[PDB]
Parts: sequence; C-alpha cells; structure tokens
Amino acid sequence: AFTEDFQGLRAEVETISKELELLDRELCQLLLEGLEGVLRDQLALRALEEALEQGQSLGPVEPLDGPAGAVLECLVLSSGMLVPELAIPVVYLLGALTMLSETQHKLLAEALESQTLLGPLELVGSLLEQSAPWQERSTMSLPPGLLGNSWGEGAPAWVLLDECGLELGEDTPHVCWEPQAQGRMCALYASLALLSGLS
Repeated sequence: AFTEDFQGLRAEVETISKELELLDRELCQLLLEGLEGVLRDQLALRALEEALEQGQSLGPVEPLDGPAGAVLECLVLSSGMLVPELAIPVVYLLGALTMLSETQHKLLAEALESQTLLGPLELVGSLLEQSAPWQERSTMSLPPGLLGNSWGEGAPAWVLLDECGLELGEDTPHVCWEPQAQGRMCALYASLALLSGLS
C-alpha cells in the first residue's frame, strides 16, 4: 500500500524514540532547552538544519550563535564532530518540523517550556488512530475536551490541529478528519513523540 497506518507510523517513530531513553538526562535537558529556542526562531531552525546537514558530514561541524548553536553544542564532542547517537534523532525531528508551520513550532515551544507534551501527543495520536483509513474524510467522535485539553477557537490544541488542515468545531463533531491533513498530522505526531522521548 502507498500509505501507512498509525501502527506503522508509531513503529517508525519508535525506532528513533526507543534509544532516546538511554540518552543522558543532562544532555536531554540542555538539548530540550536549545530546541525550545530553535522552535521560537525560524532562522535558527534553518541554520541548525543546514549545519547538521543530515548527519553525514565527515568533518567537524563549525559552531553557531544563538539557539541553533545551543542545540549544536549538545550534539558534538570537543572537536565539533557530531555524535550520530545524538545528531540523527535531531535530524529526524527537524525533518518532521519542515512539514509544520511556524505557528505550530511556537506552540511546540510552549509545550516544551511548560513540559506539557503528553497532552497534545495523545490527542494527535488518538486522532491518527481513530481516523483510519486516512484517505477518507470522516467526522470523528473524539471530544478533545474530555481528554483534559482546552478546546475552543484559539486554544493551543485547536490551533495545533487547525494548522494541520483538520476541520474543527466548537460542538460535536469537534474534529473532522481531512485526508489532506495526513502528512502534517503524522509529522506533528512524530515531532511530539520525539520531543517527549527527550523529556
């Protein structure tokens, strides 16, 4: 099949997330503080994406200024040589972030700062799981409010999902699945799951 299901998406993400749990906690905290600043600055988001390339630079990586440099410091040794253990997962994250809007990046920044990644991660993951098959439009039964999320026009979870192309409503049905939202909803899930794995 062309597509994957949420099970396959989850499996794919977990190949990266599984070994983030063995990463040193002090690293992940510094990395998460750096990623917060990167998610708040589109330019640093692009600067970091270029510096890492895709992790295949044979030589040392030159240090950078600002948030991009803050993240980059966490991924290199004393020489500036990237540690694939740390760089590749960040590359995967940056790849998924390319599909999201700056509005979503800053919403993810707020989630990092307040350490509230599990909420949106479950809402996005549950919508992906209950929207099968993704190529079909479908009104959905899940009310995000009954998961403990603030739900309403302008709410973080609203804007986060509205930016993916979903058709949102104040009342039932709160969410209608749109096939065009597949890629951004999947990338959104991956970005949340990778960030959460670091937390």
